[PDB]
Amino acid sequence: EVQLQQSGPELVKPGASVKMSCKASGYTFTSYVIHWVKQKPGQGLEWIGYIYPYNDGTIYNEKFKGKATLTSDTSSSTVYMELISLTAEDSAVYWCVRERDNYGVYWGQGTTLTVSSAKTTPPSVYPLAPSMVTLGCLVKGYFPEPVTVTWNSGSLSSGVHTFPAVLQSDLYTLSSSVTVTSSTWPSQTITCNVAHPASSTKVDKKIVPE
Amino acid sequence: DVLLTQTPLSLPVSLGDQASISCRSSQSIVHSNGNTYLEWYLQKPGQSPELLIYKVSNRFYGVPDRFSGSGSGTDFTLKISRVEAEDLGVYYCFQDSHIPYTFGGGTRLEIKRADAAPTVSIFPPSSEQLTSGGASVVCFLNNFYPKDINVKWKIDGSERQNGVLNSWTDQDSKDSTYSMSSTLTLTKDEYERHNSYTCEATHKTSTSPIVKSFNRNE
Repeated sequence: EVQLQQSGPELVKPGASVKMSCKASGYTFTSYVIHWVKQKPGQGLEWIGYIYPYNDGTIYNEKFKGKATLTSDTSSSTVYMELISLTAEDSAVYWCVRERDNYGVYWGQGTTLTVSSAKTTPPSVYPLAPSMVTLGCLVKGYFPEPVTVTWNSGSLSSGVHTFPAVLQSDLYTLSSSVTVTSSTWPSQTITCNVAHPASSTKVDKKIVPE
Repeated sequence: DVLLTQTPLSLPVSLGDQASISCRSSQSIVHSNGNTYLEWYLQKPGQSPELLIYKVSNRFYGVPDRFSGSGSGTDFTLKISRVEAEDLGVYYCFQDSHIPYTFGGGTRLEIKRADAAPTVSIFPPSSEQLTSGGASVVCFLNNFYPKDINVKWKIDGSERQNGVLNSWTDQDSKDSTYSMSSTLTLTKDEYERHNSYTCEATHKTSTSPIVKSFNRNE
């Protein structure tokens, strides 16, 4: 099966450069073009350009010329996009996309770039404890986005509401709720797992009756 | 460049009904090989776009047959014969006939369904947060419909606006409801100066609220 694995999210300061990667597997690497797409809130989807790993030829959206450079390494089956002279306008989710064939379309999982002078702050994670009972997890005061919230390491997935973060005093805060049968809590454990990539921190917060 | 303009910007549609989205190109997008490379994608929240239709009218394999595309000249149309709850999200047209390749602005399909009252849950500050010197009161208002609902807080029975931040999920792909969180942030000092904390949910249609309360002293 064809897969494209992108590099993880990055916090980068204005004026720096960054190189994001897209590792391809499951097909002859040099035979298909890879495109990059920018997805910035309030600006929809924008096509950036593509590279053909067969001959390293590139075509760019004029908007990104002198900003984005695509490269290819055949030995590692990896395509890179480098952005220079970074500004807040470059903050976005970036997708790499392989030319489509019959057995599916092939998008990477996305890389979230945040261009900011603010330093990384890990979240403080607090348990929200009191038929179907609702439990929660308050994920307070972190920077940058994103954070990854799950419950019972992802095996508890139905009845979950993880809300969009809101910015408050230059830090993000979100909460997550889970609804489970009383016959399973507290007799069985319920834990929210909060993973913040920029700080490489993961917290497991067990929800315990007050 | 080829500009792609989508109509409407948002499309509310009853479950089981039909839907139609249009996309107009600012110039011709017949590629020099005779084909018209206009595609339709559906993007669900957090996911990558999924291809639905390619070269105007060809359903991609794996795509449900309730989706179809048509058009000619500069007006292209996506039709959904019977909308299902899983079909909500943002639809985009996309052309790769001419460089630079371009996307439409997106059309958000919103499912219409029956009214649903929120399941409301209130949470006092955790001991952990109080030990750190902070005090957030969290109120979940989950799985309600329609999306417009207001939250008001009361401290000791008096309305409280200072320190309230609200957040809404995208429409749920299983039951077509919305959910919302409302977080009241106070200093621990102010939190310990008062006793009763009330989260109150009102629809814009009705004047009858749903309330959840707790008393710090208990």
